[PDB]
Amino acid sequence: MRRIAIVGAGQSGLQLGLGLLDTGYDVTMITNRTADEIRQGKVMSSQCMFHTALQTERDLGLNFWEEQCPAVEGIGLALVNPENGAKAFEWSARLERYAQSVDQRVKMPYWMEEFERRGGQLVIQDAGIEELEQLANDYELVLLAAGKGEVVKQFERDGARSVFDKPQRALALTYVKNMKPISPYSRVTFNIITEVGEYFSFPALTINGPCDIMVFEGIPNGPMDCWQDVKTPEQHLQCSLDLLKKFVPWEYERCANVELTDAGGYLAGRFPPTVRKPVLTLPSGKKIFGMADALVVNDPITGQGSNNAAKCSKIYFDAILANDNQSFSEQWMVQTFERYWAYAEKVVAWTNSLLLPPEPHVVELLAAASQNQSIASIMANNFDDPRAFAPWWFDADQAQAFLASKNTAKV
Ligand SMILES: Cc1cc2nc3c(=O)[nH]c(=O)nc-3n(C[C@H](O)[C@H](O)[C@H](O)COP(=O)(O)OP(=O)(O)OC[C@H]3O[C@@H](n4cnc5c(N)ncnc54)[C@H](O)[C@@H]3O)c2cc1C
Repeated sequence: MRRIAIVGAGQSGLQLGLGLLDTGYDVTMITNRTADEIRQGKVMSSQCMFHTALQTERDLGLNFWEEQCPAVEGIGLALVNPENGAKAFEWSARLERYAQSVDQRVKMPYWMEEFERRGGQLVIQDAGIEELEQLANDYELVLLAAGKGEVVKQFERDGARSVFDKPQRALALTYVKNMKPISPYSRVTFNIITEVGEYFSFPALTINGPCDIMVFEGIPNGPMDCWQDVKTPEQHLQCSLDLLKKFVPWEYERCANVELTDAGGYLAGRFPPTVRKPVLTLPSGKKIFGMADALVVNDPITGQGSNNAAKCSKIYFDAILANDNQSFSEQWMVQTFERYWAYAEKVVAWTNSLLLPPEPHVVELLAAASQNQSIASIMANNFDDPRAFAPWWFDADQAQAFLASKNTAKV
């Protein structure tokens, strides 16, 4: 086997490193935060991973919290008019196989300790250009999986693949205890508030047990872009509740007794969606290979970043083993990233489309699910593989042919 270095101890980097270790490769992992620092820090994601991604962890024996984590059993969607609070339509459908959200503050520190137990070499360091030169001399392949850390900006922006150059949503997360559950099955409670933003919630597992995550995505400078003024945890929770009272009262009804899970259970921020070129050439001329968010970053849940990172780790693992004792040349890196892009391209197109006003046929497609449960089930289960939204999500004639087929079948 081979000697691999990975920079960044996140979803894709640890999944790939752990599977490589179990298959006899030597892996060194450089990362800027210790496992205890991650445990003691702020939340970093709402990390809802769907069945196929969860299964990539299960196959590696890395689903350590499946027994402890509440299941996310379906998808709900409502389109809301902020003026009158009226729902243009609403629907929900079970997922065929459940999703789970295990707080990265739980998963990554345990995975990091598991990495060291499996014989991995863990180095705590802030990798800059000079650090990457050292790894490039010492290892056969250096993977940069640093997520949104700005060493990632050293990869060239792909202007042909990046539709946006500025943040499309103001993000906020709130982890709470005591939210009322939804009978008879849990679901992601997607609320599209027209020209305002999106709210959704789902159960999850965090550092002190099961909880629910509130996710706000505000169109910038709009009514939901109010987090720049929030600082204290109490102001954050109060802003979360005030937004639900104003725009989503049925979700607010679930929140009479909520409290933050812990002092780090909240986050606010924003970042542009971006696609980058996969190979970084160092001043020495040695090559660094990007992976997951370092190269393809999107906006939460529909951006699917944890799901993408898990699936990306499996594609890179398969490509590494398939390369045997050949060099990890720039050609092999580009070919491997294009295998990932062959998956992610359509996922990116789908999530990008939801950041903008919906095409009239997409409103028609989403609205049809409220009258045809078989369409709602297709929509919900396509979260497990958003490639299946193509072609009808993107082509109005394909959309009408899809609807014409579903409703003639309904008879
Ligand atoms: C608010 C928010 C909500 C989200 N909700 C969801 C969701 O619901 N479902 C879903 O599927 N995805 C979601 N995502 C996306 C998902 O969390 C990320 O896309 C995913 O974690 C990316 O995995 P990764 O391996 O690429 O990098 P990461 O998991 O982010 O980890 C990168 C690692 O690199 C380290 N690092 C950074 N810089 C350096 C450096 N210079 N040197 C060494 N190490 C460094 C970091 O400390 C970290 O350990 C969300 C993201 C955000 C911001």
